[PDB]
Amino acid sequence: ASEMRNAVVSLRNVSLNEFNNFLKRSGLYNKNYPLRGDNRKGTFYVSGPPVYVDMVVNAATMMDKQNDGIELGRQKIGVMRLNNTFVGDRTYNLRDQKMVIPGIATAIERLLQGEEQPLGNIVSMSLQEALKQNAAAGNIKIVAYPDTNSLLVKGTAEQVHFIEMLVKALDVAKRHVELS
Amino acid sequence: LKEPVIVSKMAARKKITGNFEFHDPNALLEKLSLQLGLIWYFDGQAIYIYDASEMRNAVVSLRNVSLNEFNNFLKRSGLYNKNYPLRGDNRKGTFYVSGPPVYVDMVVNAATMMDKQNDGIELGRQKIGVMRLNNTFVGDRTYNLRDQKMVIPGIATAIERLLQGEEQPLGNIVSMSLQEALKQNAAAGNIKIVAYPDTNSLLVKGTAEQVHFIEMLVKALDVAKRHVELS
Amino acid sequence: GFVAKDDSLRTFFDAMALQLKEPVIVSKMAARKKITGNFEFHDPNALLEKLSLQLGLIWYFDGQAIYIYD
Repeated sequence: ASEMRNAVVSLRNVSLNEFNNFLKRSGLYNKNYPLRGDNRKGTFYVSGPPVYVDMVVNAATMMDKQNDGIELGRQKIGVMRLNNTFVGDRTYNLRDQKMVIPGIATAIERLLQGEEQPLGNIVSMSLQEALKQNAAAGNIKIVAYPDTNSLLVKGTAEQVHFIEMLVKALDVAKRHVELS
Repeated sequence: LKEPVIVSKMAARKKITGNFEFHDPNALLEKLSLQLGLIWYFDGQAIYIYDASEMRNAVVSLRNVSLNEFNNFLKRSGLYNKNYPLRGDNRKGTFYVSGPPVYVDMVVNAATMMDKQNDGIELGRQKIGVMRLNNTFVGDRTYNLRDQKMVIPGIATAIERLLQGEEQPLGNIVSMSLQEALKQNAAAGNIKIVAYPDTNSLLVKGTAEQVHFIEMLVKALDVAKRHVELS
Repeated sequence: GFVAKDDSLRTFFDAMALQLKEPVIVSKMAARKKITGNFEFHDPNALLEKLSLQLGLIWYFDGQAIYIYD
């Protein structure tokens, strides 16, 4: 009993509750000696016999090197049909000035240029979530597509939801003005 | 007790005389800090009883976690010794450690592992704002008045070159304390505005107060123009 | 209260830890000398302001412990 060791081991790609259910399936979990967790911290704390102490230290190192090769991001493709305007840049050859009008897919294309950052809230599993709400805004890529008057967007599974909140609040139905 | 008890070399040295019933091993040790002069720590599955003269200290910096953010972490963990609280400082990103050398050295490794997690997590949440203008057009207009080719810059070209470069935040228009101070430390150069003509509207982006804040500017910059007629 | 009569400071400053919930830790030079006098344990913080006028020691209370040095 006097030979009990301690250990402080960081855990990169596994959550604290993700790690605890791993030992239940393994059969190596000593229910008499639980591991001591911390909800907003990616570590755990070890107490017990020096075989079981040194075994779980090598466990967290081998679990984290596995999930470094596994990539978490699942890009999905969304298709929005516009309703109140065309797509693509239009030019008006009005013979006094060559004016250009950029479309949807050119405006917010150069808006999100570069900018390693995530994007927020439009105004007119905690590490498992925080690492997919840490996706780059520059990884959005939008291509116009005329013969269905539709857009092609791509992103991680909330920001393809999230720019479609923008484009729904940006194509209002235009109004007619007549002249005399 | 079902949980075993582990003592040190100095803790197993002395003796004792008195009535000490084993009906509550946790409440007995609070009296044994008043009788034997020892310190103790119950992590949840064992008791670590060490010498009182072996108490260590520690000064550990804490980068991406606040002082009240760190304190509620130990409440959820079950490792928090309410008998030995940690000593905080409201405008300082550290904390101070006192107790047994297991519990002292455990929380030193705790703050190092919590700060390396939140370095990968990025705090900034850019949002996109859409302002419809009311009293002027958008985009640069040119007047081909055949005596001089004059140019008139729009909204989105004027304050575009105004905020060029300039790693700095922006202030107050004149006509959780570290959690806030690191998002009021966003660069003014990261604003990017693109004009958008066929709704006569702007597209702006920024962190969640400066997209509020340049819209205070553009609301005070497009006044309705007045008519002058000539004879 | 309690009256000290030529006892060592090792047991005397441990007697403060016998009364106060916060333990008392002294150094090697602080546990060397002795004391004689009436020093009641009713206020361990106010007793040490008198013990800088009797024993010639310094002390610091961080909030959870007392560090009494030379």
